[PDB]
Amino acid sequence: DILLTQSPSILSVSPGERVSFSCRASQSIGTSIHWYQQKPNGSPRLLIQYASQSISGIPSRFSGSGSGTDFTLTINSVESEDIADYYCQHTNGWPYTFGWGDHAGNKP
Amino acid sequence: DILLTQSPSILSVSPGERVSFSCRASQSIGTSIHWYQQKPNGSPRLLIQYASQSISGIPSRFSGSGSGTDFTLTINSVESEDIADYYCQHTNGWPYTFGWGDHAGNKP
Amino acid sequence: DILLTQSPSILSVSPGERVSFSCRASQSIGTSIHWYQQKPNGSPRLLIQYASQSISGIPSRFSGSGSGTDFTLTINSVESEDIADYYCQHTNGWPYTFGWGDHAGNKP
Amino acid sequence: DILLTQSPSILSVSPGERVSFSCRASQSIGTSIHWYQQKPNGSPRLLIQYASQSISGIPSRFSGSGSGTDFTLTINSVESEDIADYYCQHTNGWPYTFGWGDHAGNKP
Amino acid sequence: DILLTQSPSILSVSPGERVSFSCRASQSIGTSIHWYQQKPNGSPRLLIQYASQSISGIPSRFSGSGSGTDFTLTINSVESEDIADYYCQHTNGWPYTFGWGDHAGNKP
Amino acid sequence: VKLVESGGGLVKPGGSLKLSCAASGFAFSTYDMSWVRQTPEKRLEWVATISGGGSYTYYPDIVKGRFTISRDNARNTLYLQMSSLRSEDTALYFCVRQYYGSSNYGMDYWGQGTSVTVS
Amino acid sequence: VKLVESGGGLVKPGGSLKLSCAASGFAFSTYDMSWVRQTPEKRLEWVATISGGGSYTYYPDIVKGRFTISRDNARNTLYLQMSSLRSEDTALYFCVRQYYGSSNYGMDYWGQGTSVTVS
Amino acid sequence: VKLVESGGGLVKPGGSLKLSCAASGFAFSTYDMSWVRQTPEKRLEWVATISGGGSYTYYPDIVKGRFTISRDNARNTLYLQMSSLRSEDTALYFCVRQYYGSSNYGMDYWGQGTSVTVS
Amino acid sequence: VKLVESGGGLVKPGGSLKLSCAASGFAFSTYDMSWVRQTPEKRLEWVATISGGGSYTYYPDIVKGRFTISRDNARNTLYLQMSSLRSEDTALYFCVRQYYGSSNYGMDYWGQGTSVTVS
Amino acid sequence: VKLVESGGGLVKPGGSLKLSCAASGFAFSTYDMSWVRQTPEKRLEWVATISGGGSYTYYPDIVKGRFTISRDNARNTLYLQMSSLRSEDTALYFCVRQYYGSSNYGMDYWGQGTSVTVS
Amino acid sequence: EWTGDNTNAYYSDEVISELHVGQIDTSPYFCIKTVKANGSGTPVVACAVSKQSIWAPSFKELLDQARYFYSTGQSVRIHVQKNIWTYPLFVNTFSANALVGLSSCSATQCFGPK
Amino acid sequence: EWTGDNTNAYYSDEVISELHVGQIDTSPYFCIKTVKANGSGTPVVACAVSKQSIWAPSFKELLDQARYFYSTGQSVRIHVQKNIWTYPLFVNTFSANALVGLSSCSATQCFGPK
Amino acid sequence: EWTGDNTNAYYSDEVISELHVGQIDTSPYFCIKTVKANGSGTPVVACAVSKQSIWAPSFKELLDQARYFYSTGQSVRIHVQKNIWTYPLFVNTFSANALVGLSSCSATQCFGPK
Amino acid sequence: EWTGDNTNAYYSDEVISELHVGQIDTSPYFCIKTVKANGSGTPVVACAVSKQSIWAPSFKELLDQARYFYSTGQSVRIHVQKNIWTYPLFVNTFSANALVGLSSCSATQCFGPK
Amino acid sequence: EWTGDNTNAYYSDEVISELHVGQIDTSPYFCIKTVKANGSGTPVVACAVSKQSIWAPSFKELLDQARYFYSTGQSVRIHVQKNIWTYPLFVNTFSANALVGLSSCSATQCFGPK
Repeated sequence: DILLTQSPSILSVSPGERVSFSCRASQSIGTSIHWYQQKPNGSPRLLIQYASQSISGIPSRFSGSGSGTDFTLTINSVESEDIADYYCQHTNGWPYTFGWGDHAGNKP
Repeated sequence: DILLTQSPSILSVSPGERVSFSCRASQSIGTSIHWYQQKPNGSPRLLIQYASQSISGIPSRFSGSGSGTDFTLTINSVESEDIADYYCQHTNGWPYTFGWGDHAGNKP
Repeated sequence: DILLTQSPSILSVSPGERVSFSCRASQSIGTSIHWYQQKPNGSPRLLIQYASQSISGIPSRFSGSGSGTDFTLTINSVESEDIADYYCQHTNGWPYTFGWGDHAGNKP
Repeated sequence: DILLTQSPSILSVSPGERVSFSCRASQSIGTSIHWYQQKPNGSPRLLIQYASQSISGIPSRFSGSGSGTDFTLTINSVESEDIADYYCQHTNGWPYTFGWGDHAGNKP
Repeated sequence: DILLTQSPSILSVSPGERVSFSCRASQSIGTSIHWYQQKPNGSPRLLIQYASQSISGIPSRFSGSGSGTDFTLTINSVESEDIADYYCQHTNGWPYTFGWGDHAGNKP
Repeated sequence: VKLVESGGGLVKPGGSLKLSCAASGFAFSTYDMSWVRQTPEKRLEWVATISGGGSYTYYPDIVKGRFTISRDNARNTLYLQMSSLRSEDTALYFCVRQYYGSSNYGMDYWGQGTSVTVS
Repeated sequence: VKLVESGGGLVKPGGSLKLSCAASGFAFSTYDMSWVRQTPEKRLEWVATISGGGSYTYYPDIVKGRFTISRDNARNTLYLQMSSLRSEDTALYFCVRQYYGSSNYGMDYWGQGTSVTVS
Repeated sequence: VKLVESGGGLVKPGGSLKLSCAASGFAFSTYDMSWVRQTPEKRLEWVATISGGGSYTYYPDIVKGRFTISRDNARNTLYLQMSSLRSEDTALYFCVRQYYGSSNYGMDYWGQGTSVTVS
Repeated sequence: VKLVESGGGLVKPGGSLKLSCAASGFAFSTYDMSWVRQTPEKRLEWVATISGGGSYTYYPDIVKGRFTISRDNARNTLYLQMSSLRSEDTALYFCVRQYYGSSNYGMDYWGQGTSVTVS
Repeated sequence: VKLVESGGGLVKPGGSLKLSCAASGFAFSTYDMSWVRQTPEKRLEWVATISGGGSYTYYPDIVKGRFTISRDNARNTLYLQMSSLRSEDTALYFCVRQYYGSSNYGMDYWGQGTSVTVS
Repeated sequence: EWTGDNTNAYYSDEVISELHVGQIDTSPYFCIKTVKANGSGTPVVACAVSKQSIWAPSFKELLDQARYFYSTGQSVRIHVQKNIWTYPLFVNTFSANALVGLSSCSATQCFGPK
Repeated sequence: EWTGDNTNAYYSDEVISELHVGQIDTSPYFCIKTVKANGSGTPVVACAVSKQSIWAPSFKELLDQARYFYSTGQSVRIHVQKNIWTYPLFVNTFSANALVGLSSCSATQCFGPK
Repeated sequence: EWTGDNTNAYYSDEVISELHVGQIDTSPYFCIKTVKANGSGTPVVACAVSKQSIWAPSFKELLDQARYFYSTGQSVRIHVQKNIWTYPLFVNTFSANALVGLSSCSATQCFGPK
Repeated sequence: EWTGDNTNAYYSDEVISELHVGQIDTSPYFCIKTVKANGSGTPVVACAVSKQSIWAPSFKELLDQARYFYSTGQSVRIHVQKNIWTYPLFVNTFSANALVGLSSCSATQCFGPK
Repeated sequence: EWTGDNTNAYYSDEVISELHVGQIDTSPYFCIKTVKANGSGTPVVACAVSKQSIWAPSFKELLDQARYFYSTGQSVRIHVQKNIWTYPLFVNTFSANALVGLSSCSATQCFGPK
């Protein structure tokens, strides 16, 4: 199957600055990678589909990208309400291997 | 509007004889005048529509007629069960002015 | 209307022998006569349609016949469970005059 | 957005005389301005659509008009039952800005 | 009708070895024979249709065969959970005569 | 059962009745029903045929205008409103379907039948 | 019964009421229905009329704005809402069926008649 | 469970019963069902079957007249009505569906098994 | 009534609510509804227009992302779920179906109006 | 809520459970659903993708043969049936729809998640 | 009620010439207009509303047939029931009749009631 | 219950010649009339009323087919079940039969039961 | 609401030239585009959504008619109710009108309201 | 189940030659019969019942297509599932197969599963 | 969701060349295959399955339109949404797209979104 390398595992970033995760895949997928967001003690929520297509009802701050074996989510301007776990999925084929999950730490 | 004159107001007739009401309209109606039968302490029921066409389920003794400004109902053979009020309908236009209503009195 | 004469009114027959009723009509019926079977203290059931067409689901011993003004039912092999009343019906015109009804008696 | 100036804010008019409000727009709206009527302690009711088209079920004395940046509702003959607030509305763009709302004061 | 001879009646086989039953029919059946599996104190379950077509949802170990008047089921590698009765069935014509049923015995 | 009747145990000579005769599990919109009465002499008589929708009703010569049936499809009911009951008319009053749903054919299967009596 | 006409027994001169006239066994979406009043002098008068869905409504000259006839399909009601009841308008208030649905033919079977009174 | 097979117990040699076999989770209008008997010697037999609608019905040679299978769609039942039960016929009496809904294929999703006894 | 508004009492400055507009007598699948906000100064404000199915929503500049709307067809509700409320937003909060189910025409039927308060 | 999952407490290492995941917000005939597990180390795994009607089903190589999943479009459930629970498999077990009825795409709103434990 | 009763007038040798489709009172409708084959005679307009009267269930079975005879151009017999529609302006524009059947016509005789 | 039973008579090598659509007893119906291809033989009429008989479910699947064979003009086989309809005047005008199938035909043999 | 009221505009002698079928807001729709017969005049685009407005029940009865006038090529009169659709990009692409009628047209006069 | 599996046999380059419509077991049905384009090969018959088997929901979507290929006369590929119908004398006249698809065919290749 | 969004790819000036009808997962489906008008370009297969996706309600309104453009032979624009069907061996035969529109157009820009 395909494995997920969500490096790094923590992003301590001051509020009001761009962040960039990295779900570096193992096998060349193409562009079939999604991104979720699970706040502590809650159910996750889809953010970006196919690593480029966003979803309505979501603030346009989340702007994904990536193609091939290097994919990343780019929150242009972070806020104190974005402290949550950011996973990633591989819907290329069975099985659907999720990602590790990173934190968006904001320290005053 | 259009007024309907149902003259006379009483018909004292021995049972077993043809009766004939009279419903002379003011304006020419053509053939859109209907008849009902409301027994004392009851709800009326259609007898003849368009002054010529009867209704199924009705005993064939009722036979309406008339055209222009002179319309009549001709019960060919009365019985002791036909003691009821006979009204006039009018449907040439709004409003639908009813008639006066006559009685079929049977005296022995 | 049409009158149906079901003669005779009793058939004392030993078990294991062919019986033959006779629903002799008055007016020419053609082939529109049915047959029923009402056991004592029970509701009847259709046996033969149009005096020739049997019905699926019944024991195939009941074999009707007849055409014109002479119709008959022919149970080829009777049993002790055939003690019931056998009626005939009409469907030409109104009303649907039934038949008299015969009894198949089996005496040991 | 587009602001709607409903000048004046009070119309003291004796019963039996024509009144005229003024929902003078800011930007050229064209003809997409409507009118309502909210009696004190109640829910409003649509009166005129597109400043020209009335609505069935309403007395035809309410005769709206206006085009461009000057619109006016014209009650030709007022009554003692028309003491209510008359708002105006927008439907050309987002959001739908309402109006001030005037009173029809009748003083004996 | 058609009779099914499921010979033998018991198969004492050590786990991890191929087994083979036999539905040696009397009449030529072609390939219209199925196979079932009823564990003790339970309802059976269809395994192989038409003696060749397997069914999704079952493990791929069961591999039937046979054509003409000699049909057999070939479990490639038995297990300790396959101790059940393996029946047989016909679908040529009514009645659908079943089979005898064999037992797969595993003795340590 | 598919055919259950209800109504009528005793009625003075001139009263009225109402029989329900509700069906259970067939296309009651089709299958024009009818009514068939017995007689204490074990003779059957025809009463008050009906059509599919209900706009066509037929009655025998003996009972014309005195009885009036009414079908209540979408509720599976075959109301029969009796009126002006004479000393006669004390019978079983079964219910019948029609084979393939046609009055020109035989009767499919009959109900249980109530018991009407005139004191 | 197919017609109930429930509601309205007594109202002071100026109140309001709502008369139901619920239907049972016909296509209520079709069959333009209406209301017809009696009088204490036993002279029938027309009251209102509603079309199939309700987009078309007619009233006589005596009544304009006081009465408002509605129609609630999927429940088979009429709901005549009165207003500004004068000293008159004490009647039976039947509701009709307008045989064949059309309003140009007549009245099919009427209701039982409520009893409105103003005093 | 999709199959309940409710009904059936101990009966004298000659009584009668009815076995429901109510279905839950498939298109019962299609999927012609059947009945299967498992004698106490653990040898399955065959009993009546029913077609799609119910117009067609087949029985084995041993059973002709004793048993009769029905079908009541819109309620998803089978109602095998037994009659004239001999000393035999004391078994499990599963009710079973069909593969793709055809009697020509194997049997799919057997029931749970009732218990009829004649003594 | 066609419009029953339920929900909304007193809420601390930051709480939440969930309104309702259970409708009765029109095609709720069509007729994209909306919400209208009152003000203690008697001025109307627009909030949270819905579309036909619910795939399209529109909000004013004052309230964007702070409110949310939904539709449950076959249940006929609107369910305005309000997030953290500021010192403002104390009004009647009617909900109205548009004319002909469009949105460029106007507002036909206004509800009764709840009462939301923040203190 | 549109997604509520009932069932799943503590089960000995070898027992069985049956989660529900009743959904009442969207069209359930479409929208092939699935199951996704949590893990005490806050990792997610996919176990139970379903197809549209239920003829097609997929599992991961880690959990295959033990888990079987169903679909009752008439009741809008999923009914994942666990079996042979090892010492692992203590998670939240959400259930999701694939945002179009297409497993090749992402996932719409997730459930609340039960709590399965084996000890 | 049956189509060819004694209360429903008919017109023979009619040729459908126009067809209008629309909606009135939250229910679709359609109206035809037939001029005689030999050019003589006055046109006969007859509408049909989806769900308004006792002639509702015969809507789709007629719309597909009234549209067939339009495409070909063959003589047809048409049955109507006078004075059904009571709409304010709908009666004045097309007609107040009601289409209740389209019997096909041969050279001499027409297949249908009369 | 089947089209080609032993109680349903059939007619071979018939060309549909007319078609009438209408309504009776609050249910749409349609009747055809087929004269033999070679001109000989007597025409046979066969109606089909929806939601009336046991042949109701096969109404729409037949009307679309009885109308296809009309437009083309090819020989067809027709199966009927005699003496179904019991309506007073409807039987006397068209017929009392019941359409239960339209088997297509070829030069020598026809595809269908017999 | 009737089709040919005073608030619904109509265009005469139109010839349907295009047709687009799709789906928006979980409901199928279709849009047409009619250029005048004599080549002059601007096109008139008018869509129709399955279940969005008060013109829902007349969807299928119209789509089958808009396809007829498309296949033949005859002059038709078209009725529209302006400014119905409120979708963001759907209004800018086709139009904001709403198809409410497809009246056939003869040489001089057209059969339908006006 | 899918149409073009390994258990459903198919026949390529076949021309639909007949079509029968009727009713069996309170459910409409239809049976076709296709002879190969080049005249060779035995005919293949395949019915389809509306409310009997697991192939019920694909009835109307196929009847409209099996009737299309009939009117034109073009080569088609036909997929069938053998031994489905268990009716006593129905499987002896037409066949015991089950129509599960009508893939169109080009000159060399046919668009569809295999 | 609208047909011509920014996420649904389209193909202009395409002639429908094949059509397959069948059933999968207890739901009828249909797949087309369009080669460009001028012979160049690669075919674009695009299926449509009923009661499967959000594009289910637009099934019947499209199947009747895919047959029209097939019978005539006119160039059309086709809108698709890539990577919908997740069936194991179904996406390998036809395609993994999903038909969401069929815009007609002769010479100029096609009547529809882009």
